[PDB]
Amino acid sequence: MAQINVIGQNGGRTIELPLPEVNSGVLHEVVTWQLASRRRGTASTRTRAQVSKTGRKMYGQKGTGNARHGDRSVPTFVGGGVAFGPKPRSYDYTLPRQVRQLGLAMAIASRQEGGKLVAVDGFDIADAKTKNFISWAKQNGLDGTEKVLLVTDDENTRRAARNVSWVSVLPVAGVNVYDILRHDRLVIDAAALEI
Amino acid sequence: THKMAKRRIKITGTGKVMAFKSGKRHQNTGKSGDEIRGKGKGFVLAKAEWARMKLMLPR
Amino acid sequence: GSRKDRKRVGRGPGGTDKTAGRGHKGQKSRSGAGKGAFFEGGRSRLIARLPKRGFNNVGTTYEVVKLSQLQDLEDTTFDRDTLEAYRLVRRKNRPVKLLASGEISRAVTVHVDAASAAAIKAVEAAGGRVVLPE
Amino acid sequence: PRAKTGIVRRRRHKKVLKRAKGFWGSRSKQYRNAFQTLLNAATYEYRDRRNKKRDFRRLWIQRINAGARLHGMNYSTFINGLKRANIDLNRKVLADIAAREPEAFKALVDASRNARQ
Amino acid sequence: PSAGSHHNDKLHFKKGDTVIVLSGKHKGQTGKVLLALPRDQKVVVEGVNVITKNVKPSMTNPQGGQEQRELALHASKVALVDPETGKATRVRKQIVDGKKVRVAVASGKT
RNA sequence: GCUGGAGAUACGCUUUGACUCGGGGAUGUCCGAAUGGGGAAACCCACCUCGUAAGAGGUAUCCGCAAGGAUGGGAACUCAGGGAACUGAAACAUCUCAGUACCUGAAGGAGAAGAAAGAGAAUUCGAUUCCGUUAGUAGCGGCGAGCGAACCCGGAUCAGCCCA
RNA sequence: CUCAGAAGGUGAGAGUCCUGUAGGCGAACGAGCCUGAGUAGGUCGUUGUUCGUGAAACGAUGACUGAAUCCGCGCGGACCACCGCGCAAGGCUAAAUACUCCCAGUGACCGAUAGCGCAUAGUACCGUGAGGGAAAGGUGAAAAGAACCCCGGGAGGGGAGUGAAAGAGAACCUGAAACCGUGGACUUACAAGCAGUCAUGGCACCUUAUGCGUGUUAUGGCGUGCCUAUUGAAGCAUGAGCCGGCGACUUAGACCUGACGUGCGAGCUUAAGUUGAAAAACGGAGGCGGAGCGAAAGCGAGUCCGAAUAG
Ligand SMILES: [Mg+2]
Ligand SMILES: [Mg+2]
Ligand SMILES: [Mg+2]
Ligand SMILES: [Mg+2]
Ligand SMILES: [Mg+2]
Ligand SMILES: [Mg+2]
Ligand SMILES: [Mg+2]
Ligand SMILES: [Mg+2]
Ligand SMILES: [Mg+2]
Ligand SMILES: [Mg+2]
Ligand SMILES: [Mg+2]
Ligand SMILES: [Mg+2]
Ligand SMILES: [Mg+2]
Ligand SMILES: [Mg+2]
Ligand SMILES: [Mg+2]
Ligand SMILES: [Mg+2]
Ligand SMILES: [Mg+2]
Ligand SMILES: [Mg+2]
Ligand SMILES: [Mg+2]
Ligand SMILES: [Mg+2]
Ligand SMILES: [Mg+2]
Ligand SMILES: [Mg+2]
Ligand SMILES: [Mg+2]
Ligand SMILES: [Mg+2]
Ligand SMILES: [Mg+2]
Ligand SMILES: [Mg+2]
Ligand SMILES: [Mg+2]
Ligand SMILES: [Mg+2]
Ligand SMILES: [Mg+2]
Ligand SMILES: [Mg+2]
Ligand SMILES: [Mg+2]
Ligand SMILES: [Mg+2]
Ligand SMILES: [Mg+2]
Ligand SMILES: [Mg+2]
Ligand SMILES: [Mg+2]
Ligand SMILES: [Mg+2]
Ligand SMILES: [Mg+2]
Ligand SMILES: [Mg+2]
Ligand SMILES: [Mg+2]
Ligand SMILES: [Mg+2]
Ligand SMILES: [Mg+2]
Ligand SMILES: [Mg+2]
Ligand SMILES: [Mg+2]
Ligand SMILES: [Mg+2]
Ligand SMILES: [Mg+2]
Ligand SMILES: [Mg+2]
Ligand SMILES: [Mg+2]
Ligand SMILES: [Mg+2]
Ligand SMILES: [Mg+2]
Ligand SMILES: [Mg+2]
Ligand SMILES: [Mg+2]
Ligand SMILES: [Mg+2]
Ligand SMILES: [Mg+2]
Ligand SMILES: [Mg+2]
Ligand SMILES: [Mg+2]
Ligand SMILES: [Mg+2]
Ligand SMILES: [Mg+2]
Ligand SMILES: [Mg+2]
Ligand SMILES: [Mg+2]
Ligand SMILES: [Mg+2]
Ligand SMILES: [Mg+2]
Ligand SMILES: [Mg+2]
Ligand SMILES: [Mg+2]
Ligand SMILES: [Mg+2]
Ligand SMILES: [Mg+2]
Ligand SMILES: [Mg+2]
Ligand SMILES: [Mg+2]
Ligand SMILES: [Mg+2]
Ligand SMILES: [Mg+2]
Ligand SMILES: [Mg+2]
Ligand SMILES: [Mg+2]
Repeated sequence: MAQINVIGQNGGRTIELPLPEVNSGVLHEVVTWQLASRRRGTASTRTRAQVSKTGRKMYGQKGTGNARHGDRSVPTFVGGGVAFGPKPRSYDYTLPRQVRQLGLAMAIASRQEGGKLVAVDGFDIADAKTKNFISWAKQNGLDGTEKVLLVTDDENTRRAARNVSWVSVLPVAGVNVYDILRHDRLVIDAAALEI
Repeated sequence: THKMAKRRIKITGTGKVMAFKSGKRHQNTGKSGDEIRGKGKGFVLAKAEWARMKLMLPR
Repeated sequence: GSRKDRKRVGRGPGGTDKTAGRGHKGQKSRSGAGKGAFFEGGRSRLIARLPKRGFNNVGTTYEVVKLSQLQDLEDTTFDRDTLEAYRLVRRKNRPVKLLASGEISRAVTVHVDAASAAAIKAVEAAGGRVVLPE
Repeated sequence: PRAKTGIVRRRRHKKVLKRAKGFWGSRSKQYRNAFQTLLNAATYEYRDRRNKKRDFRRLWIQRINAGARLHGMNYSTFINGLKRANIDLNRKVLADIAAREPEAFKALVDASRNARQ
Repeated sequence: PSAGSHHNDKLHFKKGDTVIVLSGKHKGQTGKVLLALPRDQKVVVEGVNVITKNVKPSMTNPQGGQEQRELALHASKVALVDPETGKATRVRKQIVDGKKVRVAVASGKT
């Protein structure tokens, strides 16, 4: 709604800001899902005698003077199989798109209520060299005391990236609620496709 | 279920369950009273809680 | 701030841990355990006791178009043959029938597979027509 | 992810065990026999609490007439004449004055003696 | 069981090279390399060394007593420093002869 | 630098390029499909040919004229010949478990399947397999327990070539 | 410095010490007139698919028979007519599908009762055999792994020495509990007891700590383990020698039905898949509301039973 770019105003920024200020509830629903979906389901557990190794029968039921149990592969046995252990699950599902759209809107708007940066003509990087990135950021008020999320096209401008800290490259709007919210501030650079 | 399909236990608009009438049906009728032609549609919802999940795609 | 991100305030509770003093030792007391038989049970179930033969069939069934939808509200814009989108028929692949519900005097032209004669009464009596395929 | 029982049980157990101190033999040293006995102790604590009240009452009383009868009265008589005079609401732990302050309790006796008969 | 195989079991320096103690005791002492063991590291240099009581049982003499011997070392110390310094010298070069490669940093050869 | 884990003394070998590689070769005792014959595997006894002994080569059956091909071994996967019961139906015969388990045979890195005497009800589609869906829908059933499609549509991949 | 900030090693946590990483290059030898007859068709015995003999079509064979050639033939779920769809009795065929001995990468997977049975072992051990089948870890930064002296045959320990540490010494990280002891404090040899609890006295102590104190003890009052199973348990009814560790209400599905919450709301939402992945968009096939009544044809704010109206 209010932003001045690197090449000078792009015709102005308006877009929209889903008032009241963002929402934490709807936000956290998204990131929860986000991390949940990206979660890799994996588990090691041995069930019982099919999955463990034992076989057969044991000392026989009545009249041994000791306890009843007929096998060694059972949960109640040390070295045995396991009951109700974890199996290779999924943890994935489709968050309604309406919310996924609404999520980063809110999140972009979360950077707007605070410090927000958009850019055109960031050519000062001078190929890559990674150093002029440090300068370009420094001239733009980016200390390095904040963690920044750079999102853009023009891979050269991205090819300078990944500083000692704080610099994270996110190519051509693969932008998600998580990454932009976890960072201190965000630079969406190119306003194109941010139309 | 497949049991109540061509059978009784019809659901309605309100979701209530429709029962037919049994005695007597195709045999052992004889006697006198109207009552033969008086076995129609009927219902109770007391048992019907357990009849919904038995066949609900249709009414 | 990611760490500042809050709950939903009563989106949902945790499950039930049945291992403890205070709330455990559960299921029934006797014969409620190790289960998996259940559903409905007895001597001779009501179901079997109850008569029917009847039928199945279910041949042609029609998409209903409520008449109040056309007339009055919107423009009474002459929905024509396929309005589809912005109109209420969706799944289709089934014939469509037009039935009288709401009414006003405004002209209409409706192409449907059939319609009620008491609806088709009010279609012309407001001006306009309903046509059917050959 | 497994979560083993580690470092939880041991702390709780030791937490119990430490409650048990002058506990004789197995009572002090091994948890199971230590845990219970605290079960029963609960019964002995809660109940004895409102009981020591009962005990003491009968202790004060037991003193009072011992002193009263020394003067030719008794708890029943004394407590009454002291009651029959709205004057003395004395009541609670009157035994203190009975045992410790002999000259005092006497004047307290004759007051009860007089305002009764 | 792992053991020193973390580096690619390629050795910097060589059999005879002169070199500085990096970190450790001493630290900046020098010596010619006596023994180089690529697999296990274990640089033997003329620097820091420990008094070894030799095993009492012996075929020659009751003996024992205490030899000085050696203390072997890791890649913990430096490599072959030319430019009057303890410099760690990355670059190789095809220079001088068209055969050998001489590691230098601010400088040449080694 | 090296002289296997081996850790230990000795003899050493290596810029004439070792060692550690990456890739071809060369030797590869005896047993094992074993296959000269025998046979309680890894040992006993032979015949033929080249020959100076040392030693090398051959000697099983099965298809064929021959070249040549087949025996045997595979973790799970595929197809085929054969084919359970406990269990469920609150007992039990039809039924269910289930064409599951097991057995046997064949084969490959996949296999099976395939080029409409088809699906079907638009005078529509257009080899096969696979996924989603149709759909717990049609139906099957001591019409009990319970079993349960396909066509349309959306996808993955899409080739048809030859003989009497 | 950064096209390199992934990572592991180094006396303790390194971007710039090592190996690496981004990036770049790289081999001789390698490896990627016809048109299918003992058959279609049939009867008998049967079976497949939703097909349990049912009105049972059609496929498929075991046994008997046994056709037509294009002015032909098979199907369309008994059968007939019409109408359609298709040419059997010859074969072959990549691709999308399955699995994981084996290699790689990653992990809201394990970390020595876990994880494979095995931190290597199908070994030890058991069985004539088929077969079954273990426990398993840690000096140190480096062996610098203790020359030498003392008691002892030794084992074992006390020194010395090395080391930051030997409060690491090879029965070598931590080292809880049961269990065994040594020394001390207050106690105990006329006393009937689920082992406690309460009150007071005595002695001792003084680092959340000179009080509402900690430890112990004498005396008085009170006082029927625990769990399970039961109308009812201290029960002479079940279970348990003790302490440690292992150990039991889970997961799954486009399933059903409720509650809370959220986003869109006369609408709501995608599945498989495609594309891109340091992240997600795409994908309307389909699904759910939207009209009910009837056995069904069907009709429709109506429907159904019936000649109506009574329901
Ligand atoms: Mg016993
Ligand atoms: Mg295990
Ligand atoms: Mg109905
Ligand atoms: Mg749960
Ligand atoms: Mg509760
Ligand atoms: Mg019980
Ligand atoms: Mg009972
Ligand atoms: Mg039971
Ligand atoms: Mg069970
Ligand atoms: Mg059931
Ligand atoms: Mg863990
Ligand atoms: Mg008590
Ligand atoms: Mg009282
Ligand atoms: Mg009183
Ligand atoms: Mg070695
Ligand atoms: Mg080498
Ligand atoms: Mg042989
Ligand atoms: Mg043989
Ligand atoms: Mg041969
Ligand atoms: Mg096999
Ligand atoms: Mg049976
Ligand atoms: Mg049964
Ligand atoms: Mg049977
Ligand atoms: Mg097989
Ligand atoms: Mg073979
Ligand atoms: Mg399917
Ligand atoms: Mg398709
Ligand atoms: Mg095609
Ligand atoms: Mg590091
Ligand atoms: Mg520094
Ligand atoms: Mg033909
Ligand atoms: Mg035939
Ligand atoms: Mg037949
Ligand atoms: Mg039958
Ligand atoms: Mg047939
Ligand atoms: Mg003809
Ligand atoms: Mg026919
Ligand atoms: Mg027909
Ligand atoms: Mg293939
Ligand atoms: Mg283990
Ligand atoms: Mg252990
Ligand atoms: Mg095993
Ligand atoms: Mg074995
Ligand atoms: Mg033996
Ligand atoms: Mg070591
Ligand atoms: Mg020892
Ligand atoms: Mg000794
Ligand atoms: Mg010690
Ligand atoms: Mg220690
Ligand atoms: Mg020893
Ligand atoms: Mg350590
Ligand atoms: Mg230890
Ligand atoms: Mg003593
Ligand atoms: Mg003692
Ligand atoms: Mg005595
Ligand atoms: Mg005594
Ligand atoms: Mg006693
Ligand atoms: Mg007292
Ligand atoms: Mg003191
Ligand atoms: Mg006592
Ligand atoms: Mg219990
Ligand atoms: Mg009883
Ligand atoms: Mg009792
Ligand atoms: Mg008992
Ligand atoms: Mg009993
Ligand atoms: Mg016993
Ligand atoms: Mg399900
Ligand atoms: Mg659903
Ligand atoms: Mg499915
Ligand atoms: Mg709701
Ligand atoms: Mg809205």
